[PDB]
Amino acid sequence: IQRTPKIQVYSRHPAENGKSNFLNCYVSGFHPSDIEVDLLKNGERIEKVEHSDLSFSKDWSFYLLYYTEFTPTEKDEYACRVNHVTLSQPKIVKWDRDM
Amino acid sequence: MGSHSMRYFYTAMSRPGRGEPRFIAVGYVDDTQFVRFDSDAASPRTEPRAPWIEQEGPEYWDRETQISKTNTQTYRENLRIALRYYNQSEAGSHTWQTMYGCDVGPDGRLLRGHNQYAYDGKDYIALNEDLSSWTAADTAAQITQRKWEAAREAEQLRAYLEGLCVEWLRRHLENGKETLQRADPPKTHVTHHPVSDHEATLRCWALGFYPAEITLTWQRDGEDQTQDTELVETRPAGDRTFQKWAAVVVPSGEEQRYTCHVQHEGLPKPLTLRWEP
Amino acid sequence: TAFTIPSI
Repeated sequence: IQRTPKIQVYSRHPAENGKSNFLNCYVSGFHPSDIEVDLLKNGERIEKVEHSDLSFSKDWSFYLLYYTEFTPTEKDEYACRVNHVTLSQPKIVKWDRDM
Repeated sequence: MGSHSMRYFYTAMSRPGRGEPRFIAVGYVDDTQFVRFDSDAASPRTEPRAPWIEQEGPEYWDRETQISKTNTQTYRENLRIALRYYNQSEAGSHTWQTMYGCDVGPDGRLLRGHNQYAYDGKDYIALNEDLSSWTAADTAAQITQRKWEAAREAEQLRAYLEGLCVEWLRRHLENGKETLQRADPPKTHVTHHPVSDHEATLRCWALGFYPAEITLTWQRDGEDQTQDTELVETRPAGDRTFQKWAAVVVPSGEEQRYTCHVQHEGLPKPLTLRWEP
Repeated sequence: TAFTIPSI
């Protein structure tokens, strides 16, 4: 009946500093489809954030992609905030240019 | 090069207290989305998500929007019926999923048919391979199994699967030959990530490939480091392409003892790359 | 292409 989401936070293109890019959050493998995903720059949510359409896998588990334009710097902290019904409290994954 | 499939995925979900049920429909040809319907928008209509589909007149769009607009009406009943069938109140949020479609050979002929349902992530019913019988998952799906046997639905469906599904799939494949029947290899590389004074993380990248099918592995001195490799779920870049990395934790100096092995249908022969300092 | 589909 219920599934807890997986989260990956990455960039569309190999991040170079100062060069514009796209920050991705791939929530997957969760059920039901009601989920909440926020893209954060220094703890504040990024204004223009968009998602995919709602699709699901063969095992019925939904997946969604959230993405936003972003310029990676060396002092800025980018992170993804997922809050689903299956979570004790909202989970926070940080972007890491090496992952 | 011609094992291709058209796939529709439906998703209906109730929202008690706050809202009418939502219907969301997506359509794929292989790993390439080309449509999208959403009943929760400004006069819902189905919309193109690919380039070769915008060439279709408002004939397609109109027919395809109404199909969804009726499928919406259908899935609002399916939610209210499954309430009866499962002895459930108008209180909980429950969920229908459906996958129909057709695989097709390189000759363009039907190869496999699909139709299957799931209430709340549990399989509910699934048309079998023969496109003539069913597979109910519980006694409540059996109510539906005999409704549909007594109604020759497995006929109406086989028709669409053997007829319209396969014909339109060939249309789609043709109108977007370069976009659908093309496999672009990855852009692979190895990065180095010292996690200690002592040891380091060798990470192997696969970027911008299509389709999503890929096989990365780590090999130390020509052996399967299967239990000791970190693999991430193949992910979308946001641009028809996908990524995926494999990463392993090695000593220091022993780095050239490792190799990353990429297999992809866009590659002539499999890859073998190590860390180039 | 989409499809019109049964009740239950």
